[PDB]
Amino acid sequence: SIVTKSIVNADAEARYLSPGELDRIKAFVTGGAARLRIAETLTGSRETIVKQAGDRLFQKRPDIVSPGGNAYGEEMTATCLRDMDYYLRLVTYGVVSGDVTPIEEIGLVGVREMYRSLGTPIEAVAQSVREMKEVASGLMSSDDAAEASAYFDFVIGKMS
Amino acid sequence: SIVTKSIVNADAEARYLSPGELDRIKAFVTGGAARLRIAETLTGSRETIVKQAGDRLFQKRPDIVSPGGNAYGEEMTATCLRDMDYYLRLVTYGVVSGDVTPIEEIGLVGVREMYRSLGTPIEAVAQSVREMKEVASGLMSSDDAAEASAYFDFVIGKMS
Amino acid sequence: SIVTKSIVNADAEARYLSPGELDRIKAFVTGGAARLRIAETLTGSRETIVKQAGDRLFQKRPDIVSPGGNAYGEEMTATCLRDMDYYLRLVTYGVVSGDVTPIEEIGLVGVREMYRSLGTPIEAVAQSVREMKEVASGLMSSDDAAEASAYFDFVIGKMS
Amino acid sequence: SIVTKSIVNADAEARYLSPGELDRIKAFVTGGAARLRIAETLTGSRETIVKQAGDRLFQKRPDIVSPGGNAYGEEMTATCLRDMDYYLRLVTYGVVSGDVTPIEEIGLVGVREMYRSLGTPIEAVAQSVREMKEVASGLMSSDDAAEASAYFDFVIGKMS
Amino acid sequence: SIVTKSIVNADAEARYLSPGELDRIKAFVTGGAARLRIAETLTGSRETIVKQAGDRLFQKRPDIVSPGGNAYGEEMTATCLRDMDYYLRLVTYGVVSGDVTPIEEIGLVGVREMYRSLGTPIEAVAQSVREMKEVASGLMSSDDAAEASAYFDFVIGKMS
Amino acid sequence: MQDAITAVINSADVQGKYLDGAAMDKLKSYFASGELRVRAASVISANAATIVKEAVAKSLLYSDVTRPGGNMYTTRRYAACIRDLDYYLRYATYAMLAGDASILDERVLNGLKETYNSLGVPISSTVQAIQAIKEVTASLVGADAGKEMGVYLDYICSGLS
Amino acid sequence: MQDAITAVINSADVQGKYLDGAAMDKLKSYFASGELRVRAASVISANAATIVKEAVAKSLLYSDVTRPGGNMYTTRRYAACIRDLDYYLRYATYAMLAGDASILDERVLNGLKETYNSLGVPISSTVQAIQAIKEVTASLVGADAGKEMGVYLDYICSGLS
Amino acid sequence: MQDAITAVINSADVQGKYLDGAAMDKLKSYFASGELRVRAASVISANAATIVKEAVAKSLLYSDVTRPGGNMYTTRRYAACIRDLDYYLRYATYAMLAGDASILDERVLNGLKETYNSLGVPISSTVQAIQAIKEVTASLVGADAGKEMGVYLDYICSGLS
Amino acid sequence: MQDAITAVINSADVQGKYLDGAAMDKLKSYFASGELRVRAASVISANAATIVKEAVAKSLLYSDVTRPGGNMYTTRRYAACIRDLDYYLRYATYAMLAGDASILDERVLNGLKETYNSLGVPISSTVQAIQAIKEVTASLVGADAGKEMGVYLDYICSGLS
Amino acid sequence: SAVGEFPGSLGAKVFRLNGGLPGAKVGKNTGTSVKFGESSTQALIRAAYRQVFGRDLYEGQRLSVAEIQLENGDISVREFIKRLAKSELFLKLYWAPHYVCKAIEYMHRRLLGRPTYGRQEMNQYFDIASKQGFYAVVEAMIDSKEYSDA
Amino acid sequence: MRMFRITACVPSQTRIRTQRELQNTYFTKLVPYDNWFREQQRIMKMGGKIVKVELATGRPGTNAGLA
Ligand SMILES: *[C@H](C)[C@H]1/C(=C/c2[nH]c(/C=C3N=C(/C=C4\NC(=O)C(CC)=C4C)C(C)=C\3CCC(=O)O)c(CCC(=O)O)c2C)NC(=O)[C@@H]1C
Ligand SMILES: *[C@H](C)[C@H]1/C(=C/c2[nH]c(/C=C3N=C(/C=C4\NC(=O)C(CC)=C4C)C(C)=C\3CCC(=O)O)c(CCC(=O)O)c2C)NC(=O)[C@@H]1C
Ligand SMILES: *[C@H](C)[C@H]1/C(=C/c2[nH]c(/C=C3N=C(/C=C4\NC(=O)C(CC)=C4C)C(C)=C\3CCC(=O)O)c(CCC(=O)O)c2C)NC(=O)[C@@H]1C
Ligand SMILES: *[C@H](C)[C@H]1/C(=C/c2[nH]c(/C=C3N=C(/C=C4\NC(=O)C(CC)=C4C)C(C)=C\3CCC(=O)O)c(CCC(=O)O)c2C)NC(=O)[C@@H]1C
Ligand SMILES: *[C@H](C)[C@H]1/C(=C/c2[nH]c(/C=C3N=C(/C=C4\NC(=O)C(CC)=C4C)C(C)=C\3CCC(=O)O)c(CCC(=O)O)c2C)NC(=O)[C@@H]1C
Ligand SMILES: *[C@H](C)[C@H]1/C(=C/c2[nH]c(/C=C3N=C(/C=C4\NC(=O)C(CC)=C4C)C(C)=C\3CCC(=O)O)c(CCC(=O)O)c2C)NC(=O)[C@@H]1C
Ligand SMILES: *[C@H](C)[C@H]1/C(=C/c2[nH]c(/C=C3N=C(/C=C4\NC(=O)C(CC)=C4C)C(C)=C\3CCC(=O)O)c(CCC(=O)O)c2C)NC(=O)[C@@H]1C
Ligand SMILES: *[C@H](C)[C@H]1/C(=C/c2[nH]c(/C=C3N=C(/C=C4\NC(=O)C(CC)=C4C)C(C)=C\3CCC(=O)O)c(CCC(=O)O)c2C)NC(=O)[C@@H]1C
Ligand SMILES: CC1=C(/C=C/C(C)=C/C=C/C(C)=C/C=C/C=C(C)/C=C/C=C(C)/C=C/C2=C(C)C(=O)CCC2(C)C)C(C)(C)CCC1=O
Repeated sequence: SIVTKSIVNADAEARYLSPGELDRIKAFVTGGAARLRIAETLTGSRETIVKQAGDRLFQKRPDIVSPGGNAYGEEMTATCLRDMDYYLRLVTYGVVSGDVTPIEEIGLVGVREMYRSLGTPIEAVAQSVREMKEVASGLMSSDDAAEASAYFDFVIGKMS
Repeated sequence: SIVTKSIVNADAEARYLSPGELDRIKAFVTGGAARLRIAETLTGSRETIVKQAGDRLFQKRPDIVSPGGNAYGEEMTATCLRDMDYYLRLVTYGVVSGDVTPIEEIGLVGVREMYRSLGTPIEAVAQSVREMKEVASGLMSSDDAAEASAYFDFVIGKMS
Repeated sequence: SIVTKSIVNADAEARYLSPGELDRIKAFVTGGAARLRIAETLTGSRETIVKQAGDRLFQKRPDIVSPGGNAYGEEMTATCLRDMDYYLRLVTYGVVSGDVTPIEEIGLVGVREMYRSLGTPIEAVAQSVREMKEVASGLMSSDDAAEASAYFDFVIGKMS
Repeated sequence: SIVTKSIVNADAEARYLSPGELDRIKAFVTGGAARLRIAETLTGSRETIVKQAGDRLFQKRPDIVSPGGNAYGEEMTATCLRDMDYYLRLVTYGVVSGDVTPIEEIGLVGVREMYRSLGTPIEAVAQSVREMKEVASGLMSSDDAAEASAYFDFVIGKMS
Repeated sequence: SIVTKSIVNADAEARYLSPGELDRIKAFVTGGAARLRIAETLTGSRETIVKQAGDRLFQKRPDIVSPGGNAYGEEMTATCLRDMDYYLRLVTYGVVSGDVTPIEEIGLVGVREMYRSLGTPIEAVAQSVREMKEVASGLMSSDDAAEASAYFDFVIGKMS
Repeated sequence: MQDAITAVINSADVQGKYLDGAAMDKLKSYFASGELRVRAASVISANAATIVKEAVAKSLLYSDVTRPGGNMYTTRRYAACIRDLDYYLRYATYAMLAGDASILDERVLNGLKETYNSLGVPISSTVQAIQAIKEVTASLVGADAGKEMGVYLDYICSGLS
Repeated sequence: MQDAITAVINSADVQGKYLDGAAMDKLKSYFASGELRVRAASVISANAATIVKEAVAKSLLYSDVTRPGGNMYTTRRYAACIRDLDYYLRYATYAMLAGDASILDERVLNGLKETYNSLGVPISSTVQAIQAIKEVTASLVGADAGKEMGVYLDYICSGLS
Repeated sequence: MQDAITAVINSADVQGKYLDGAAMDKLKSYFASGELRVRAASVISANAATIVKEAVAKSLLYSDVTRPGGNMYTTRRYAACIRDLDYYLRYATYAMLAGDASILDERVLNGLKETYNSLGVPISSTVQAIQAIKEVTASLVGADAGKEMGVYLDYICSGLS
Repeated sequence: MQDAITAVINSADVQGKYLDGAAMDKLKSYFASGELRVRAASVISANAATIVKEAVAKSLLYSDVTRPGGNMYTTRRYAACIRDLDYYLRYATYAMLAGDASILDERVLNGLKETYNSLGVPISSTVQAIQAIKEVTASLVGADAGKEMGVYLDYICSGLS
Repeated sequence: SAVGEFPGSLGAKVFRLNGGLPGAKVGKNTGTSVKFGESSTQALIRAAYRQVFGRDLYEGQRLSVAEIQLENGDISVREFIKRLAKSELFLKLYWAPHYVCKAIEYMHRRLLGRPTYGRQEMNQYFDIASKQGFYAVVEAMIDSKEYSDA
Repeated sequence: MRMFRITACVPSQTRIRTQRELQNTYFTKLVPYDNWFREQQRIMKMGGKIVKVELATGRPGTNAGLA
């Protein structure tokens, strides 16, 4: 989280937290209510975001569900949706924490290696993440979804 | 400034600014009005604040103005007040920038060597900065008092 | 170049060419006629081998040519086969030189980054090169096919 | 001691003691009587040397005993003279051993960081060391005054 | 030079010379007169020492001056005597400096390679140096001969 | 590196005075533009890879530059060109955020013209590639934010030129 | 390490579950207590050296530790003791800000007892020093922030013991 | 560094064409010369030190440079001179085996002139020594290989001068 | 570096001659001056910080060099300046002990002129500060040793000028 | 005096920039796609990665700017190792999660191939860590004369 | 941050190396400002000659923003 990241940087420099870091922590603490609202909406509608994002992704990149594609078959499609659900949950964790350290640790470091081993298109995964972001932004208010989409954008950029 | 620190961190990681850093920059640019108001207040009322802080510092440690001290006589006392005014200017720079980078660049790096050279007690300097912070807090608004006291305390810690 | 690799290793150890390395260079230069015959055959038969390998690759991985894929479309298929021809020419370069270094230099270093930027499936590219190797083995003698199989398998492994 | 210094240098160079080092140890073991005489004179003038040097330091720098000074109060003055006694004993050990190492390890390495916590003026303590040096030179014969003054000035330079 | 070594160590540790190092410097300067006397004796007896040691070495290893040998012929004998003179001068430099640093720098680094290039036996060179040492010790007082024996043995050991 | 705030503070400190109205107004302007700067930077970070990919598609791909005999022919050189374009975009974003090209001068325009000349990189070709990137970014972010980013993009392009 | 937010996130992740109501409640509690922690951290960072000074003065000055023959006799040993105290203050402040004690185990407590046992360092004396540090920090930081700081300092003391 | 084969491949790749008849013939020519090149390399490897020995004897010894006040006077400097001539011989052998001077350009002459100018090494004398290396190697290996060996050595001399 | 002994040894080695009368008398003179050199070096080391501390005041303190806008206003720049002054003083001490300016030419003058020029430091002001250090060096040391130290410091001034 | 010796066949393999970096000179006047020495420098960079971080890194983890600067010759292998050690990836993996002395000990073993002789080295790097930080500890270990000699 | 581009020639003094040493014999590197002093000290102690030094990054006399 932001607390851990600031602590790590401060200890790497061998110093207490600077006024900038402390002000960032206090601002995050003050704004945590909106973050919890975002997490509540995402968790409550998570089946809806996953369903609609999977539909849009399959429509936009049908070769994924075509024969020879990675997501071919009912089981492969289910695993596709499962990975989408993991990424939505990680997005929620990052939104709550105010920093994308948990997302990076859980589902971004080595993701290239894992998906290369599994035979999955990382760009297709990023497209799925983008679809989830669009659905969630439609589900939330303008500014709220506006600053919720930052973590979706981080995941998309890190995967693609 | 804070934006400069975020840029250098992002460059070190070879990545774009994190969403948290972007939010921090946004909040800082929004609060630039209040920070600029605090800077205007301190710039307008620096002389009274510096004089009051110097008088309190001297009455607490009259050894410096006392014979044999580092700042003996009217000329040396004027130099002492000049130093305190310099550091008040540095604190205004820090509050307007939102970050301690200008403070470190101008008057904290090598300052221990420089005051060892001059013989001045750096702990006395820190106490003087404490008195300046208290006088400023009394002079200006309470809400902006915390923001000013953040950089005042940073100066205290670095000086000590 | 086998001679260039031997020179590089000898310079790295700061020594003259070993008797064994000189013997290997001698044997390679003696067999250069047979080695270059394979390159002549590949250059002559480039078109049929490339086209047949592309058709077999599309049979094995129809998703890439399907809509939404990298190779979908006449122009995309044309450029995919163009890259096929590039890799065949690089394999001919490698078989001529006796070393995989020209292959790794022109068409192998940074290939991951290039195809990630283009969206191309590196796995599909490796499968296509495998099909090219099989076709070349069919069109050549068992010994010559085995000899070229070293370069083809090197390209395959570096692809994936 | 001189023996330990020579042995450490020889060990670091991975060699036996030099003929010059052996001759230095020979001269030291011959002059051990004179150095013991010097140390005994210092130990005799212990309670007088420190007292006089402290008196001269107080008359040179009234701020130390003035209000706001580091050593304000009889307890602080007594502890200052205790540090005086400690440095005199260190100088005794150093002149006896023919090496500054017993002085430095007990009371020189990190002395600035040890006395920064206490807020005592480092240059003030160096001035006190100087004054003890003149008192010892006055109460000491000519040549051995120079012999002890070498070590006293070494301590003065390293601490000041 | 002990002065050179002490200054190099002082620079490397980034501080002024220790009192023990200064003591070593002054003792070396004191012994410089005896060192200069030894060097003067050696430079006065250079001709006789060179001739006698060369004749003894020729008798010990007449093959070196025998036909087909490196030293055979008037020119080769003259160059062999020139090398003897060079090494005696280097020994004089060492005795003056109090250290084998000038000898090592001038004529004792890469000597094995240089004599392998010229075909000269390093065994013969070492034996010649030993003969020069014996002649010089016979021509010089035992204590001074013992002092010069350090440089002579250092040269001999580095030869072998 | 100097941003707007650091530049203002340095200008004040070199003369040695406090903050006056002259730097007061420019600090006001920077605080006004900060919202647009942050939004444009967010958009750029979101679509960084797509921007460079489509700029390469519409500016260099299927041309002599990527053709055999062109500087962008080999796979290694193609990857290096893509990496350079990504660096240009990222440092342009940093300059847009900071309101200054001093960062571009300090971390981009140092040993770049000479390096490209020594390596034979087509300066003009890089120029049109950067112009295509600027056009794509402006279309993606907006007219005012796009123009502000394109100012630093043009500055870096000219400095390399 | 891990803060309270990191702990909640890790528990939810290891169970493979989204943030439920209880996790939201704990996050709300941490957010409620966050301003307090920031204030305490700012105070201690401002007064880092002083608190160490009075901790030593109330605990270790003019005692057998500082006498000749103690572990804190020599100037170098006093510097080492001061460095230990500054580590403990810094990491207790870090734990206070993070709301978690994982950092102390990760950095300090993971080998510190074996370190002092190899060194000969008096753990009873260091426990007394940190216990005095408790009240010295509490005086400047308040009552409830003082309670939190005392919690982390008791953590350090128990790890030492 | 590019040998003859690498030069042919690079020439083909610049136009992006398969190996034409001209490249075929050049590769065959290099294969024909390969036996002579390998024999010369083996002989020079066997007699590397000796060749340097007669070269230094013929060129440098009993000169002002070898006498005191010359650059080659010190034992260390003489060893350095021998090592430099060994480098020249070995890298000329490398150039002979590769059929190209690319290795000599990239490694031997990258900063040789600058370092000689800095260290005060006599360029004229070192050129003369390399020339003497050329005659001795030509004598040892015969005129046929000696011609190309001298070609490479003269390339080194021209680059150094 | 080079001491007096090493300097005379190298000068004799240049011609290849033995230690003649001039070499012997120079060595004897250095041996005679050795004790004075040692005492002066010890005196300098005893209070070397004091020399620079007072010299900056005598030359540069309360001047346009330390004034805001000058190249010494910041604490960083002033600490760098005093670092240079202290290193120059200790190097002059080392040169006085060695009896030769070769250590000066090898450990300070190599590059400082262009370093200071690139950094914008004023050569006039730095030389003035060195001179001011020199007078108090002479006052604290004596007459002969002070003269020698002034000779070395003036060599440093010439190198920086 | 044998610190610079290399362990031929008895110790681990040693990697050096013995060969000229590609593009170091303008002798290769553009083109030259088969400029042979670049796999050597790529192997050197990957071996420095394997040294500082005992394993290979993942795709997003490599320091592209430092890699390209080292390849171009702007910085030496020492500065490349310095930047890899000061990289926040090393901070997160090997510095932060560990007891401070354990971290410094592993860092010393990693950046000099040598366990610390003992408390003198440990005290030096420990004071460095307490005073300045991770960056200065890495800087001190990189700039120690033993590192320069080895 | 401020960077120094330095070209220097450092010779070997103790051993006759038989591996290619020109690259570290004569070279130019980009050393940081905060490391320039110690790098210069190392080169001088090793005995090298500082052929050239330039401030590749930044500008002289930067009171703030030198990062
Ligand atoms: C076919 C097996 C796969 C495939 C091909 C594909 N490639 C491109 C575009 C390019 N391919 C290259 C590659 C190279 N250029 C070289 O010089 C070499 C080394 C000698 C290689 C390997 C390049 C540079 C391009 C850029 C365009 C250009 O050629 O100028 C495309 C176009 C994709 C698009 O959308 O534009 C395609 C489709 N695609 C697959 O799915 C196969 C696995
Ligand atoms: C005599 C005891 C031994 C011997 C001598 C010998 N030397 C040479 C030739 C050379 N010797 C040197 C050595 C040095 N030159 C220097 O300046 C110094 C630095 C201190 C040294 C040690 C050199 C450089 C040469 C080359 C010629 C020249 O001096 O310019 C020879 C002749 C070899 C030949 O074949 O020409 C001989 C015979 N030989 C022995 O066997 C004795 C052990
Ligand atoms: C792409 C738009 C054009 C192009 C690029 C190209 N660049 C290189 C190699 C390098 N480019 C740089 C540049 C930078 N490094 C940095 O750190 C920065 C930002 C801070 C920049 C701008 C460097 C240093 C190199 C390294 C040299 C190397 O090649 O290793 C290449 C590769 C050239 C080669 O032969 O390897 C290429 C191809 N090429 C084009 O055709 C485009 C117009
Ligand atoms: C006197 C010249 C200066 C001075 C002295 C002063 N010192 C203290 C307190 C302490 N001094 C020491 C120092 C040492 N203890 C050792 O064992 C060694 C080596 C043998 C040294 C150098 C210590 C450890 C203390 C702490 C108290 C204790 O040891 O029990 C004080 C009082 C500080 C306070 O606030 O208690 C004073 C006044 N004061 C001056 O002004 C002189 C320059
Ligand atoms: C002071 C409050 C008490 C005290 C402490 C003391 N410690 C040492 C020496 C060391 N302490 C440490 C500490 C740590 N190592 C770690 O890894 C961590 C953080 C993760 C810590 C806190 C270490 C490493 C040392 C050794 C230092 C060295 O090797 O020089 C000393 C001095 C020991 C000595 O002989 O110098 C002291 C005095 N001792 C007391 O009595 C106080 C109660
Ligand atoms: C001998 C023919 C001439 C001569 C030699 C000489 N050389 C040096 C010093 C160096 N020589 C080199 C050259 C190279 N190093 C390499 O790695 C390569 C490329 C593969 C070459 C060509 C270098 C770099 C040096 C610097 C020192 C070092 O070797 O590390 C010296 C002086 C050595 C010293 O330290 O003083 C000498 C004497 N001198 C002559 O007069 C001949 C003409
Ligand atoms: C007063 C609160 C304390 C005090 C002050 C004091 N200072 C000096 C001398 C100097 N102070 C400075 C100031 C700065 N240098 C910097 O780099 C910065 C920021 C850029 C600042 C603020 C400088 C440059 C000097 C040098 C002298 C000069 O200004 O010309 C003295 C003079 C001491 C003497 O003359 O010997 C004094 C007295 N002294 C105290 O005791 C107070 C605690
Ligand atoms: C002080 C007397 C004057 C002055 C100095 C000044 N110097 C710098 C920066 C550097 N100075 C050095 C010095 C040395 N390098 C060496 O090798 C030696 C001998 C050991 C010396 C003395 C170096 C290396 C630097 C570079 C930076 C660093 O810290 O190493 C500055 C900094 C300027 C800036 O803006 O950064 C200054 C100010 N300036 C004056 O006005 C005085 C007259
Ligand atoms: C698309 C796609 C794929 C899927 C590919 C698919 C769907 C592959 C499936 C291919 C299928 C359906 C293969 C079935 C072959 C049946 C055989 C050989 C039986 C022969 C019977 C015999 C010899 C018996 C004869 C007989 C004899 C002799 C008797 O004695 C008695 C009678 C009897 C008749 C029994 C992949 C999985 C490759 C990848 C993913 C992906 O997307």
